[PDB]
Amino acid sequence: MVPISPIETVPVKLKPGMDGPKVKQWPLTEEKIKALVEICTEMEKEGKISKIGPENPYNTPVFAIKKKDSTKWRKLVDFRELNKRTQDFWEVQLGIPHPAGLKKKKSVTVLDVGDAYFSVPLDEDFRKYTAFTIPSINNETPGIRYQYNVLPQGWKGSPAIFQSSMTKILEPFAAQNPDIVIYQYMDDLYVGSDLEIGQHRTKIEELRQHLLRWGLTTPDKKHQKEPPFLWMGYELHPDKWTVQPIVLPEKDSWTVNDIQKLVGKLNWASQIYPGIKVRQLSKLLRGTKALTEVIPLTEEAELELAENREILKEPVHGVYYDPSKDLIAEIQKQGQGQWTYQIYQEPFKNLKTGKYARMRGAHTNDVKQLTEAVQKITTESIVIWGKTPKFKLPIQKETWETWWTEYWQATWIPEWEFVNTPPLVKLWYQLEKEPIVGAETFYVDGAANRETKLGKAGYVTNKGRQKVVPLTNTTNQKTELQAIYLALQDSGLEVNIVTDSQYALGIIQAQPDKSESELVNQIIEQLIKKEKVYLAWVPAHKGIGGNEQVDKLVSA
Amino acid sequence: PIETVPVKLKPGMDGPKVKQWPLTEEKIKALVEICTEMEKEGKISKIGPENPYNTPVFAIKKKDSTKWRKLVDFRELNKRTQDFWEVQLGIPHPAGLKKKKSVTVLDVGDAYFSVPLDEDFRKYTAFTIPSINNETPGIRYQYNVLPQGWKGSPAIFQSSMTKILEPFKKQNPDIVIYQYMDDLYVGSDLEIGQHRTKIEELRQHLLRWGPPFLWMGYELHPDKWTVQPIVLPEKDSWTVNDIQKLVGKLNWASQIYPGIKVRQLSKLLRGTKALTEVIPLTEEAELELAENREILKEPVHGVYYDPSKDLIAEIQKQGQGQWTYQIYQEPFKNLKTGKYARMRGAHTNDVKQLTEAVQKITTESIVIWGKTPKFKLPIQKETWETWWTEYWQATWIPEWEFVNTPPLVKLWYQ
Ligand SMILES: Cc1cc(C#N)cc(C)c1Oc1nc(NC2CCN(Cc3ccc(C(N)=O)cc3)CC2)ncc1-c1ccncc1
Ligand SMILES: [Mg+2]
Repeated sequence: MVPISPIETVPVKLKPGMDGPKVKQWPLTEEKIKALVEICTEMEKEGKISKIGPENPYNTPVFAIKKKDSTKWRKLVDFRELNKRTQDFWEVQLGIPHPAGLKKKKSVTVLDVGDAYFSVPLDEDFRKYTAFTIPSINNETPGIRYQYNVLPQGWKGSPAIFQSSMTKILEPFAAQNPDIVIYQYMDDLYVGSDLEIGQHRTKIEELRQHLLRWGLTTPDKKHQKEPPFLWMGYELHPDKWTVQPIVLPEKDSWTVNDIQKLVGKLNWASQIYPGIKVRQLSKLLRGTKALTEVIPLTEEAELELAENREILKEPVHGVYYDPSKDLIAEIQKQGQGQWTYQIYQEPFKNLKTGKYARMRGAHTNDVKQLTEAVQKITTESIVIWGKTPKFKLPIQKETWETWWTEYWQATWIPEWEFVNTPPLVKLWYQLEKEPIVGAETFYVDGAANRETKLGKAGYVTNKGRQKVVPLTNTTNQKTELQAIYLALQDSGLEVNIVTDSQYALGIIQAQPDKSESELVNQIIEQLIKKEKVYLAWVPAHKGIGGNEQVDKLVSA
Repeated sequence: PIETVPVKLKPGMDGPKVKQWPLTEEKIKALVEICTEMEKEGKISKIGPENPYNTPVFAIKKKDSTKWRKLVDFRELNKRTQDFWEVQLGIPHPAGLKKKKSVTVLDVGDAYFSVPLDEDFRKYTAFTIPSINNETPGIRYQYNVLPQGWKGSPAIFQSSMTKILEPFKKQNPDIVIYQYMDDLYVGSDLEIGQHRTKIEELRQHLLRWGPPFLWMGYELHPDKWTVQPIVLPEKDSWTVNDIQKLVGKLNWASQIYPGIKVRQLSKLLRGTKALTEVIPLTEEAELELAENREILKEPVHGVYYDPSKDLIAEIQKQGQGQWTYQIYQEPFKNLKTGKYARMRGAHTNDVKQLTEAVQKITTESIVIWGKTPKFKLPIQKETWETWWTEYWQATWIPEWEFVNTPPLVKLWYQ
């Protein structure tokens, strides 16, 4: 016997205050009981479980389940109750790698660590909580009692403890073999290297020799699946990667769940398929939770869906990462608050692609959305490559400099260059910083009655021009905006506007270029038409001439 | 130091479970090198999956330095750590530190690594060195000693720090010494010549009584810290626009100062006049403007620091590298106002400038009141949280919220 090192035990506890499970065993048929006795007998000879006395007060139900072609019985210990009372663990498997961050490996070997899974002992002070009972034939003897010595399948802590134990075992081997890479998920161990295929394998048995120190048998994985490897929904090929083939279903009736599975396909596809759009599709799922509800598609969802099928005609593939090359990201505006990007190192060979949708809000503009897309790509690139890409943006350097030097918020975009790809992001209007000499001055105001929702809006100017318009079903805030709209409509190309509306100032000073409010959108359309606009604010009800005159003209 | 101090969380609270945010390759490499050394020295130890807690970590380069410093964001753990008293009921903040001619700041956090931490509390200091692209499991550690940035570190170490400072405090009774987290604030009134060496006299003390960043000194001059009262223009000719902006400013100031009057100035704005037209002031308006100007010279009344409430700091971007800020606890009762300009190394980076403003305002807040303010930042959350760690140079971190609607108030501190 070659002495083997013990795998270090992880101490486990139940949640504070909680006790172990005490669930009663279900009645079983004589057939199932015989099945469970033979299996548990084998498992005891292997050391996985052990018989216990009657003093253990905990219990978890056990079942026996039949399969399809294999005319066998398999056990099933239902640890749902124990999992609720088990402490939380550090799950080291939240984020999976992204293929676009992986480097090329000439040789890759896949070994199975299933037999090694049972060499991981369970914390001794915790085993008592895993007790289960095999009921006896005809209930005429005491049921046979068992508890686990190893990590049980279906127990909360088994994935975390198994992965951590393997990592600790593998750590010195990887550290002293910088030429290879080792990646484990579930019960597969993937070993890659840029060593030629003969020299590569020698390191593989060197890993077997290292793993046998803890007595872990590791043979090659049964039926070496030849490329591509199907991993986490991807297709990993020697020189390229892609999503597993996506097929958009053909339907005449689209329901809630069909459209929810359709965004997932398109979202998953958008990482490598350029130009995917999902807004007018995602818009049909606003406030419904009946997954059988049928919804008629807009003519814009059909146009968007048909555009997606055209992009999905032929499969697209991405390249792997080369640290010696630069990292570049290019963004395009797609319309309706939708953006798409590509990340590459050499032209026309994308590492990956993606999309960005604008956040929910009443008013917005393109420069803010572009800035948000940049920050999302920056954070994604840090995750995948540990660095920020150089950006190619459809915005002129002069446009950006005007934007950030004048905007009331601090803002920043990392190193970038203009790329002329229409439609370009522009500033559609710019308010003046000082009053315009020789331009007419419009004092605007509006007011509404909250009882009747009747209101008035209008202006008076320094040239004697005046207008008051009566309005129905309106509010104080809408009449204040209507007054500004009227002044813009009736003025020349340059105009000074004086208002007391803090609400209107808050909107206009946010510099929106588009709004969901039709009235705000009309104001924007007027501002685009002007040469110069100076917007001045004054406090209401304060003896400010022109403002006082128009305030009582509109206050009925 | 061999016997630890018992420490607990606050009632009904578990440890922090805060996600680690993405780190660049160069910061990961620096953290790996730092933590490898700290592990050999016994300050931290690897942990297993039975520890579910986490606190974010990153790396910074302090001002005028070339080596990386580990920075743990203990903000959540500090919120959940019990309030400290132990030795005494608390040391009151020295109100004389802010009036000294020179204040030097020293990084003494390395001294904390000499005191062991309660072995029951250690699990709550868990942190993760992430890997690029999640290609390896994150390296998990916990602290065995008092960690830099934890609220409990200066409190537990306070007794030891007093005994080390006592020979120097006895010699110099005019030197104010204040401790905030990992920072030692040493204020004197003598000139800069050998204030540096008297601060160097502090360095050999801790050196012989017990460092990677001890050699540096952050020099301040709080006696020359300028305030920004409310100022009205002085003009010979006032346009309609000028008077309109003045009435708006005075109407805002009337919420702060009693007896502000604008009715005489509003009478000049009688009629529908062009904004650029010059209006001669009447003497009743000239008199009203003079009385308002006098009111605005005296301080605001009923303004006191309440140590039970939070300090709020608001910041406005004024353009051309200029930033204004106000510190208060209740609206319209500012405890401190100020203005910055020419943030070095950031003429074309708004976020870098804002990040330096936040650090300078926090430093001033520590000197004046001994705690940090909660910031209202004129920036979108996603922009700030992407970039602020790239320009951070302090060893503490304040709290912040984000302003999304443009305040009308920026014009009246302009
Ligand atoms: C994340 C991940 C998933 C799987 C799967 N399932 C496998 C591995 C090894 C893996 O981990 C890494 N995988 C890469 N590269 C990938 C593997 C190699 N293929 C190309 C290829 C070549 C030749 C063949 C062939 N001979 O048939 C077949 C395919 C590219 C993707 N590189 C680095 C790591 C890594 C792991 C741990 N620490 C650091 C880095
Ligand atoms: Mg009005």
